[PDB]
Amino acid sequence: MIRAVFFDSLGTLNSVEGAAKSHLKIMEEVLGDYPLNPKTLLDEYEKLTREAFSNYAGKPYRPLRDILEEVMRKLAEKYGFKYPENFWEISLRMSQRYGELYPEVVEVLKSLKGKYHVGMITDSDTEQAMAFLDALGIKDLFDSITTSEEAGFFKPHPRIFELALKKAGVKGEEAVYVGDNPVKDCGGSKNLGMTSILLDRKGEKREFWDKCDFIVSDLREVIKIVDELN
Ligand SMILES: [Ca+2]
Repeated sequence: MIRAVFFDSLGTLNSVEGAAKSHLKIMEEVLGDYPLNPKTLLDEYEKLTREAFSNYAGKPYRPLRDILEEVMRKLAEKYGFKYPENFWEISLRMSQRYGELYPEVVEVLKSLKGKYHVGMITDSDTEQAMAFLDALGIKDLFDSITTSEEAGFFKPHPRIFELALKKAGVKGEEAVYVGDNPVKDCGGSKNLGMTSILLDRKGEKREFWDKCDFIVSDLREVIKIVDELN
């Protein structure tokens, strides 16, 4: 039977509008009066980080802090503004203020607690994952929190999923993983025998729906799927 439900963090529990608002505010404080459009800086930042996240997929862990600092250091020299030494601190403060849970997150996490093991599996650094959970107020709704820093590898490396299963004491066959990246999340969890659920809220990933066991537009559907399986 399904005895554990694991969730991805960024893009699965926090709202896209809140993330965009937060990140724009980040670049606004990094720039200040500098004659650079903060929206343009953000777009270029997201460009470079998307390439970096792709290059490290499934590979040994490197601190995300270093990866993101590296990107911002390149951007500061390209455009001529002063590198923000407190970029990590600015990013946390803006995410804490403007970050936002999807409306159903607490309901779903509440409904699953007690009945199942509720865990998180994220590529973020451990201190970053805890700040994410603390800022949004959902830290105590998880029985386990597993990060790439602990496992030593980024998704979809099987080690990060294996560690989360070990923490829960359940077999991959007894676990579900919910995420929004078809290859990193659904593909990775499948290698451990886990049941994969893709979260496609805006229906933008039809091309990848064959890679996943289930596709949902709302986390409240996860409850139906687990019951349907047991
Ligand atoms: Ca994600």
